[PDB]
Amino acid sequence: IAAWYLR
Amino acid sequence: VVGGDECNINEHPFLVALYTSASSTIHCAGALINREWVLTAAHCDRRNIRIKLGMHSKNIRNEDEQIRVPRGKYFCLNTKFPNGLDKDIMLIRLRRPVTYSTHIAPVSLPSRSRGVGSRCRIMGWGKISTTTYPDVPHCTNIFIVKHKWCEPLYPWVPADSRTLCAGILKGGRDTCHGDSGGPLICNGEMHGIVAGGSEPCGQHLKPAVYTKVFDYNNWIQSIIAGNRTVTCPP
Ligand SMILES: *[C@@H]1O[C@H](CO)[C@@H](O[C@@H]2O[C@H](CO)[C@@H](O[C@@H]3O[C@H](CO)[C@@H](O)[C@H](O)[C@@H]3O)[C@H](O)[C@H]2NC(C)=O)[C@H](O)[C@H]1NC(C)=O
Ligand SMILES: OC[C@H]1O[C@@H](O)[C@H](O)[C@@H](O)[C@@H]1O
Ligand SMILES: OC[C@H]1O[C@H](O)[C@H](O)[C@@H](O)[C@@H]1O
Ligand SMILES: [Zn+2]
Ligand SMILES: [Zn+2]
Ligand SMILES: [Zn+2]
Repeated sequence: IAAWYLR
Repeated sequence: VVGGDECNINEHPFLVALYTSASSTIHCAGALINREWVLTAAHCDRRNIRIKLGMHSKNIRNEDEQIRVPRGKYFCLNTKFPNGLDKDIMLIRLRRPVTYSTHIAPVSLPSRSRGVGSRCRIMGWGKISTTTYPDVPHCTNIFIVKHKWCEPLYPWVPADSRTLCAGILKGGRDTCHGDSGGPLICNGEMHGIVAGGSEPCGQHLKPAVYTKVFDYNNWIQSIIAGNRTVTCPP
């Protein structure tokens, strides 16, 4: 999971 | 939420804000699904989580605004990823139930599956621009779109993922940082839980990912019922 994905 | 406007103060009674005892920053949202249960995303969990119910403005309190802490937290037992974020969902049992009131009311789980083309509403206290977090929740409408739009953007979200791909293909409207855990409302029901999306938010052809609630309907109802061995859909 990319670091910029989770909101 | 980017590309939207302030939500109507009375249209989101099921919307809850998650923060912690250490900060007033709202890091996620959630949805009240009955008097003592909140549905949100697993990655919104914090060791000292605090939940505000019946709130609109972060600074101006509603007469019936309430604060609660968990008495229990529940996650999917069976997940593909060790951190369980392939099934980004969690149930929080409130230490004390709330009384339904003007600004506090439950939202219904999905009565049937909704797919491509359905118009839905997103809402949260997440970023409203690359530089600003709001004090009041913002709302806008988006559409569930073909999962294919999401697959290439998020390799970790397979075509077999129990998720909904949603947004505005044109760009401009999308959830954003701090909106995770909140509800994707379609036809008055909570069909999704905000999970994640692209960076920056609101780009052309970059819809976001929402956990598909309908699939977890039995798991959710069994946990609430008191079952503690039930498992999430495979
Ligand atoms: C919590 O929820 C789980 C899952 O719904 C409950 O376990 C499940 O219970 C059913 C009914 O007892 C099991 O099905 C039964 O299987 C037998 C054959 O093994 C069959 O003869 C019966 O007609 C029925 O189909 C099901 O396999 C079982 N699931 C598993 C893997 O455990 C559990 O009982 C609930 N806990 C509570 C509230 O007691
Ligand atoms: O932002 C959510 C909440 O954070 C708390 O730390 C503040 O004291 C509250 O006034 C606020 O509603
Ligand atoms: O206010 C909630 C409603 O917002 C918009 O009208 C959506 O299109 C609809 O699906 C949703 O139920
Ligand atoms: Zn605004
Ligand atoms: Zn009101
Ligand atoms: Zn961003």
